[PDB]
Amino acid sequence: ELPEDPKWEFPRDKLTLGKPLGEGAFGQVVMAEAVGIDKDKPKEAVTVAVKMLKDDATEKDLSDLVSEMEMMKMIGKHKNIIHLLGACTQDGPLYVIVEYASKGNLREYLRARRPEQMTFKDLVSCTYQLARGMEYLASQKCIHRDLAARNVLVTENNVMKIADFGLARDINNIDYYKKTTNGRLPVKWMAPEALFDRVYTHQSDVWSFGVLMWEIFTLGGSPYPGIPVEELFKLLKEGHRMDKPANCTNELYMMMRDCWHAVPSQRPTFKQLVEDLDRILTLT
Amino acid sequence: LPEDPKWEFPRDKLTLGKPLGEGAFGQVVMAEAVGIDKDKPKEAVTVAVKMLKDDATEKDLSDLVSEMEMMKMIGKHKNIIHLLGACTQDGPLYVIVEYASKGNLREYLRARRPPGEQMTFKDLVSCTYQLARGMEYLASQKCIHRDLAARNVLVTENNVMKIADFGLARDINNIDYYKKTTNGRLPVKWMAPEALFDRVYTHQSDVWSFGVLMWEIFTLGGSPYPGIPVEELFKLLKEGHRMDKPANCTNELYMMMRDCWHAVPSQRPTFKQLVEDLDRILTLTT
Repeated sequence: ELPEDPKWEFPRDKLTLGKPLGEGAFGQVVMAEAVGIDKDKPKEAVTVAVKMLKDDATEKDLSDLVSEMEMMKMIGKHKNIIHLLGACTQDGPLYVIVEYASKGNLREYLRARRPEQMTFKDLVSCTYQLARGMEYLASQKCIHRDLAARNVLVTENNVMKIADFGLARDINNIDYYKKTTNGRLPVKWMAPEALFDRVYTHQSDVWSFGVLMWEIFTLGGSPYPGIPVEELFKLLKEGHRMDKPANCTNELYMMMRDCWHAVPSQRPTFKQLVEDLDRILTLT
Repeated sequence: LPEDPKWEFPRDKLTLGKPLGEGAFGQVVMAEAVGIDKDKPKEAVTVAVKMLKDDATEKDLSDLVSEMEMMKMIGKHKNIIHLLGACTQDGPLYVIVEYASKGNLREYLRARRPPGEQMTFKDLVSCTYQLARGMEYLASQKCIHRDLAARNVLVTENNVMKIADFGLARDINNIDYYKKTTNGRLPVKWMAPEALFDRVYTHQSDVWSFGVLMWEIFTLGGSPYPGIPVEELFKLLKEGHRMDKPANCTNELYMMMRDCWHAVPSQRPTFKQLVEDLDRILTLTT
C-alpha cells in the first residue's frame, strides 16, 4: 500500500501515543513520546505530535495525509516551519510524526493574550518570522494554499511555525483552469485568481499572508467580520478590502493592502516582505 | 442561486439562536421561524438551521446546496429529517430543517448506557426498525444515502428516529461508475467493499452500511471495528473478518447484521426484507 522510505521511517515499537491535541479536517493529532527520534540521542524520549486518520476517515483523507507527509519531506527544515520528524508507514496505520508546539495555533495564542499581553514589537516579530518561513517555502517551489493564523503553531520558545500542509503543492502540481481547482481552500483567505482563473502561484500565498497579517494585528480577529462567505468575492471584485487594525501602523497596513493587490504580479514577493519587515522590526 | 418560491423563507421571519455544532462543510444553529408552518402563520416554530462556517470553502457551499436539493426531492417521511424551508436569495444560504431535540443517535445511545433513561431491548429493536423503514422509503425514492451511520441519525423529543445529513446522498443515476475517484469521500468503516473495489454504489451498498449502523445501535454507540485501523480494514474484510456479536443482541439479530455484510451485494437483504423481519422481531418481543 505504501512505498518504503527508510530515511524517514520510524519504528512503531518506540512510539507511545498520548492525549489527543484536536480533531481536524482530514485527520487527528495526538501528543506522543518518541524514543530516539533524534538520532544523536538514541535513548532520549522526545515529546512529539502524531497525525493519523480519524476513525471515520475516508479514502481521500488518507490520500491527503499521505500527500501532506510527502510535502513535508520535500520542503526540508527551516526555523519557521513545523518540522517532519519521521513516520510509521509500513504494515500498520499511517503515523506522521512532527515536532510538538506547546502553545497551540497562533489564533488561540493571540486571543488569549488580549489586554502576558502582546507588544507591538512582538506582533511585528511574529509577522517577520512567518514572512521568512514563506520566503523559504516559496524558494522550495512550494505553494501552501492554506495560510492562516489557525495554521501557525507556536513553540515553547514562542517561535512561529507554519503548519498544516494538507493542501500544499509543488508549484507545478496544480491543475490549471479546471473547474474543481482550489475548491477546498477557505474563501476568506483565498486570492481572487484562485477562483476566478483557477490558478495558484506564490503571489496567491502572498494574498493569504496579507490576511494572516490582519489576523495577527487584530490579535486573532475574524477576517471580513459580518460579511458572509457567499458574498465575499463579489465585494472583492468591487474593491472591498478589510479596514486597518488599531494596533496596526499605517505602514504595516499599507503592506497588507499591497498583499491584497488585485493584480497578482503587483503584490510584493515574500523576499521583499522579509526585507521591509526586517527593517521595520530593527527600527522597533 | 436559482429562485424556488415554494421553498423560500423570509429572512426577517427567522431568528438565529444558540449553535448546535460545527460540522464537515457546515454549521447548525437553533432558531425560531415565525409562520413556517402555514397552518399557524403567526406561530414561532423552533427549527434547526444549517449554514456555512466562517472558514468555508467553495466545495462546502456546493455541498450544502446539494444537500438542500437532495432533501427537496426526497419528500416527507416519519423517519427522515424533513426540509422545512430555506433562505437562498440576497444573503447567506440558510437551510432550515426540522429540529431534533435529542441530538444524534450515537450521542443519544452512549448517554443512555447502563451505569455499569436506559435503553430497553425493545427500544433498540424499535430504533433499528424505524431506520429500516426510512431507508426502505429512501430507496423507493431512487436515493442512495452513502453515509449511513449513528452520528448521521437524529432523535426527536418523542424518540422518533430521523435519518439526516444528506450531504453525500445522490439520485441512483448521479454516480460515475468505475471512476477512480468515485466514493472517495465515504467513511471507510461504514462502506461496502464494492464501493471502493468496483467504484459503484447501489441500494445494496446502503444495506451494508445499515448493518454497521445496527452494530452501533446494539453496542449502544460503540465504534465499529475496535482496535482496527481504517487502512487495514479492507484487507481483513476480503479475508472474511466481520465484527463480533454485540453483547446486547440475539443471535437472530446478529445473523441479520452478518447478512447485511455479505460480500455479494445481491445476497444481502433488501430494506423491505429488513423491515419485515424487524417488524416481526419487534412485535414478538412485545
